[PDB]
Amino acid sequence: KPWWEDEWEVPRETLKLVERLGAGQFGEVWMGYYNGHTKVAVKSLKQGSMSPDAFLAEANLMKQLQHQRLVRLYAVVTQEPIYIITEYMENGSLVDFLKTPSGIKLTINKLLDMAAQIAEGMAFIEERNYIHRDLRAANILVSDTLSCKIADFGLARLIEDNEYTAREGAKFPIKWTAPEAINYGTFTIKSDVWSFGILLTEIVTHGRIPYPGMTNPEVIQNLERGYRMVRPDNCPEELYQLMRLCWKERPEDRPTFDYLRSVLEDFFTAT
Ligand SMILES: CCN(CC)CCOc1ccc(Nc2ncc3c(n2)N(C)C(=O)N(c2c(Cl)cccc2Cl)C3)cc1
Repeated sequence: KPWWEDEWEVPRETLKLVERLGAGQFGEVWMGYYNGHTKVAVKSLKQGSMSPDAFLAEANLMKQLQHQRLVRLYAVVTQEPIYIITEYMENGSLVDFLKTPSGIKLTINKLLDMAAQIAEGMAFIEERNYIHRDLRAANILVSDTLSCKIADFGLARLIEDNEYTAREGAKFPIKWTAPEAINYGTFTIKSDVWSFGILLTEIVTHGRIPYPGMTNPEVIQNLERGYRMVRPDNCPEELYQLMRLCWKERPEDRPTFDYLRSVLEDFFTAT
């Protein structure tokens, strides 16, 4: 749909970039203001850094997937520099936030709450026949009321039937990624479940990197032995066992995200 005909296209002058939140090979992310009063996040493409088509593919994706638990697309400036404008999450990244004085004082009760919120947002994605493919604490954003939303859909995909096969030449975080997606390049919603498992250790340890003390090769090597990650410290055994359902060897044995949400909400309302 043409920009002059697009409902998401906005005049670059409606925007006011105020503070850089981060800069990368491909552009920057800013906090700014839309039409004066509304705080937004803005992500701009570095001309040259990559394809405008590739950059925008993410925003187009977010036109379809909308939900209180997913970060909301606001608008695009589809002329250079190109902008993607989203709602602004005040506490930023979950992984950063958990290391703060505030997140550090977070009770296990609240942490299980946050985890049920992330599972819930993944449930919506699940039923819409999407996979995320990059699920980990870094890609979860925290609002000023301490609620959680899934972000970053650059790698997300619709699944025509069953699964997605990656190309010969794509890499993924080895520690968050399900074996089958490492070995055969095959992704399903069920390997997002694996990642949600690593994400939970990432939560209960207030941000610590999964598989402490281990290199990627060691991790791969131990998983093939049937070993899974060692119980994180101060991890309720109820919770540790849930992570283990996520790390089932056969993909189809791993639970649904709606199941996960149910269980986590039982844990939460229990404590
Ligand atoms: C270095 C110091 N540090 C503070 C300690 C600064 C960082 O702290 C913050 C604070 C608040 C935010 N808030 C924030 N809200 C929404 C989005 C976002 N950040 N980022 C980084 C995106 O890439 N977005 C996004 C996405 Cl995921 C896709 C497409 C477009 C956008 Cl804007 C959505 C982010 C970071």
